[PDB]
Formats: sequence, C-alpha cells, structure tokens
Amino acid sequence: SDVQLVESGGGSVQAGGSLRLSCAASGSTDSIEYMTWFRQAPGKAREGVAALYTHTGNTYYTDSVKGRFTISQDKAKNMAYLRMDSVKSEDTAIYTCGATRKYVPVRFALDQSSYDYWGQGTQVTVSS
Repeated sequence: SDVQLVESGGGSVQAGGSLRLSCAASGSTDSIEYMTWFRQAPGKAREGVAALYTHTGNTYYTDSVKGRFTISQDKAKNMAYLRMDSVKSEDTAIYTCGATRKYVPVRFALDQSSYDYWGQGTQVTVSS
C-alpha cells in the first residue's frame, strides 16, 4: 500500500467524559486529501463520523456527534485526532480512521466509498 494508517488510544471512558483517538499516517502522506473517522456501533452499519479536509482543516460531522466530537490534524507529524468529548452510550463502537489521496466534493466526505486506506479499528466503550 502507498499509505498506512495506525490508530492509538481508545478503551473505556465514563459518560460525559473525554478520550482522544489518534491516527498516524505513513507513506505518501503529502497527497492525502481527507482524514476521516468512521465507526461501527454494536449491530449497526459502519458510518462516517468526522471528516477533515487536509488543505484547509475544515471539518464535517455526522449529526449525532455534532457539538461533542472534534476532528483535528497535525500536518507536520502526519496525525489525525478524534477528540471524543461529551461521550454518550451511543458512542460505544469500533472506530476506524480512513484516508484518501483522491479529492472528492464535501457531500461525499462521510461516505465509505471515498476512502482507500484504513486503520486497524479501535474499540471505545462508554460506561453510564
């Protein structure tokens, strides 16, 4: 593969609390256009959660996490982060970071089909 993604962080967190997930990109990183977190909650389809356009830092969220999660990047260190603030039970899921080197319009930024490279999947478990 020409890009590799490795996640770190995750695990247990109390409701209302915060955790930060990280994703380190390696390989052909200058060409990455979006870094985007997906998740797959228990017994659900995978869904796009938070997308970041690398050129500008603009961000796009699924409705259920708006006002709670923040995605950010560190271009120099080829990192993306998901700040899971204000966590809720509905957030328990496998979180997986995706990346693409092919620009797509914003309306496709949360679609699975837009991404070519994937991290390993990281469990986050919220307690009430």
